[PDB]
Amino acid sequence: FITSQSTQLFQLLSLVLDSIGLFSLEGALLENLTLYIDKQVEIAERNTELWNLIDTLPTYTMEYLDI
Amino acid sequence: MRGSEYQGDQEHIIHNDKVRSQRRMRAFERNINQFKWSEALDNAFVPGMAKELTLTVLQELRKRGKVRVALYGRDESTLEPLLNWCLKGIEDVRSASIVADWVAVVLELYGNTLESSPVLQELMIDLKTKVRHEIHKSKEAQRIEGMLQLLT
Amino acid sequence: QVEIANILSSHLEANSTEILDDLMSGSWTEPEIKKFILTKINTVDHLSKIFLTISKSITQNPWNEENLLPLWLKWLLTLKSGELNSIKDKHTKKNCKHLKSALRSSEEILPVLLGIQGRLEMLRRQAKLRED
Amino acid sequence: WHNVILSNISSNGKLLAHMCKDHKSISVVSLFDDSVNLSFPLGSILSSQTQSLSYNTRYVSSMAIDNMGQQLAVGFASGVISIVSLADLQIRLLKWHIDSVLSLSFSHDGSYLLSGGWEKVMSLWQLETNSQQFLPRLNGIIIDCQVLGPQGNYYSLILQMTENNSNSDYQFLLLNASDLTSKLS
Amino acid sequence: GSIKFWDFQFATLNQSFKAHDADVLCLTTDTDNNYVFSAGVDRKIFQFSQNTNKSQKNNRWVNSSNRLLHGNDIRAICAYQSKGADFLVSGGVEKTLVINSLTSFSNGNYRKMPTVEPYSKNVLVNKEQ
Amino acid sequence: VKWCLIIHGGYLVSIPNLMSTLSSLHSTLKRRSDLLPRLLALDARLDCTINKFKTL
Amino acid sequence: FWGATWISRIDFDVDFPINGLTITDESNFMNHFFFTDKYKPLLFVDLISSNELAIIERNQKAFIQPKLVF
Amino acid sequence: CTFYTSLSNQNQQNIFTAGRRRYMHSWDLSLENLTHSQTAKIEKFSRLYGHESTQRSFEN
RNA sequence: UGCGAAAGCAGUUGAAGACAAGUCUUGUCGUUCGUUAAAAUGGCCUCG
Repeated sequence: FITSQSTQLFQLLSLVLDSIGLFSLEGALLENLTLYIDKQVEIAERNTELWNLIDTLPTYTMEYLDI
Repeated sequence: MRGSEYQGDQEHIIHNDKVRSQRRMRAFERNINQFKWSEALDNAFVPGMAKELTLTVLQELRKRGKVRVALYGRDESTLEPLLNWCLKGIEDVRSASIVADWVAVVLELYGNTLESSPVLQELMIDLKTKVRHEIHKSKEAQRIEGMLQLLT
Repeated sequence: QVEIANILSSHLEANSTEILDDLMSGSWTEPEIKKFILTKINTVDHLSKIFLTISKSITQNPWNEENLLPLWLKWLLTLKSGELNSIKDKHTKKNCKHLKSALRSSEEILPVLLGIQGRLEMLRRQAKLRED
Repeated sequence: WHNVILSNISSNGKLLAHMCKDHKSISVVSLFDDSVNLSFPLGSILSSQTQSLSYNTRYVSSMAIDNMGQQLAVGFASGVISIVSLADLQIRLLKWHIDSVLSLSFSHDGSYLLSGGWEKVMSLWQLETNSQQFLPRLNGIIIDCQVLGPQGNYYSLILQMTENNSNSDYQFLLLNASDLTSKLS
Repeated sequence: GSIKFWDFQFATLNQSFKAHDADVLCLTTDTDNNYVFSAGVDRKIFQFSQNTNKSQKNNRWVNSSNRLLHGNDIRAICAYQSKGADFLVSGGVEKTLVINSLTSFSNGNYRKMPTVEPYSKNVLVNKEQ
Repeated sequence: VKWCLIIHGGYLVSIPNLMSTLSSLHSTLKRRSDLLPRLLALDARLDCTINKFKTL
Repeated sequence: FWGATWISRIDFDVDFPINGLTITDESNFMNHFFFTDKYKPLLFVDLISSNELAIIERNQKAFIQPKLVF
Repeated sequence: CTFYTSLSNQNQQNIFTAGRRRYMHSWDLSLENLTHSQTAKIEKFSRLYGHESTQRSFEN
């Protein structure tokens, strides 16, 4: 469902993976989850950069005189 | 001077009001006590200066509210000693948070002078590469932290 | 590129709703975004309209995979921060608050993702060692 | 007197100095006799640069009158003290305080001026040589200063402890003039 | 940095003021000896006033005021008064004159003369070539 | 540390206690992560000013 | 016309609309319009050609008296 | 060292003592301090109010 | 300014009166009604 506030869902996902354990997880699905999160991490890093940004004489010169 | 060692053992009243002198202060402590904010910062970055003691003077000035005040009357010549230490202190965990504060202020105060100073630019370039390196370490440490939680 | 800049330039004058579609056009490149901002955004009003459009879009869906709209926002802030804060429009300040609120969440979301990402890597590496 | 803004009485209790809006004017009056009766606008006392600068420079926060009535000290929100010679309205500037000066008091002979403010430091200005002696690190900001005794044996200070915003916390400190040690707090 | 006043008949010190932070290079006084003006390396001009009648009777000077008008050392200072003039002219390493008023030194206005006034020209321009 | 966990993950699971014996490790890893929110804040301000003169 | 700190031009065919620190001068010495103060201080001013005007301008350790800043 | 009695207030009694030091001691002998008191009321004078340069010792 | 957790979520600034400056236009307030609502060169003792 996930691969198809959000961190309160993701933190719930992180709890699940710990509940599932290392044995039960399957490689083929693990690749989809690995690819999906890497997309999410890239986005979160992008938004964090945006969030901080919002928080953040010559010796000779020629000029024209105005008469 | 044959009575200099009497100590008054036979007398009715013995009055002692002498006070020992305070232990010798360093240069940076004397500057802070005398409200020399800019000079206290200079004493921080001097050759053969203990890194922990350099961190105290930077923390004292922040606590006193004197971080911009210590950085006004400065140019590229006298800014490099601070940026050199920041280049090394960003790596340390204890000084990482302090370096972020000081580096944030100097950029906000010396944006224009940086454009006209080529040396100040490369100091920031290598600073940006190192701070980027620190980000990877901290991101890495989170992953091992997630790993460690899974085991337990 | 030049035509899309001209279409975008005309629409900004015309107050067209199609400004958002122009900003998403796939012809935009990272250097070209700089050139348009530096050379064509000479009026505060044009700067306000672009920021209002981009900010509204990102606020609705900060998790869009399309990196282009964020790239516009990044360089608009980087190059025109002085003029952007100079804008006194009350709605512009309100839109800034809404945008900051959406992005502020994502920063809180990141540490959880790195923790999950670390566990999966161990799960992937452990399977590889078992295979070998 | 009408529209009194600020008022002070000499150490002897025989002279009254006050400021009114009749911008302002300072007047000094003898209380039991008619010997002293003078008045003059504050504008003459104020400096021209002070008229150019902000209102903190023109805002008097403290005032002291000598026993003889020859000298009058005016303290400003800028931290500058001005002693005025009443005979001819000649001005003399004493500038140490960085913030508002809160308390001024003359010595009985008039040769020393106690000053205090936000620094938590009591300054005795020696008026002969314009020098000054300090008593720093007091418990609070100095609200009031006095020299108490026929010979100036004691200094009675009022301290404020402005750290506590929820209340005004006054502490009364009686110091021994000889060694500046707290005789009674 | 000290200004001292000596009795001439007895050749004895009357008063001593530790006023300046560095050398006092020049002194001057008004026509009636009501004011004494000192200046020097620390870029300040100090006023010493004996204008009060009580001060004159007791023969006591008062360190009345000082002003920081110069960007560098004050090497020369002079005073002039007349029915129509009241000047305190100073200059030094800054290469420019500063003009004050003796009677109104503390409150009066002052003028900083330009460093170069080209009454006699040291440059010329040739239209041809 | 990363490789010890990956290779000996199975062994480490079957241990009566981990926090008390790996308290120094767990604490040490916490401090580095705490720098991450502020390091990004510094990086964003650096990246902004680095871009400004480099294009100028 | 030019001085140490100002430059001006006057047309002599047009009449103008009628509408402290120096000697008061009570005693005797003996016995169409352009004005700018943008250029100062001036060493010399003159024309190179009919439409070219040359303005020549002026481009030590001191005892330290600090300025308090809060 | 010396005794001192106030010329007006005969009841004011005091002893001043000094040596090759940058301070001076005063001992208030008035009332019953000389004999009956269990302790001595001693004050130290050590402040010259800007004239420390002209004064090196209180001995004389 | 209100609630709240520290994160934040909602909202707020007006009517006069007097004076100073320019020369009719602006500022200020040791003054009122209502609304939950920077900068006078000026740095901290002695007791060795």
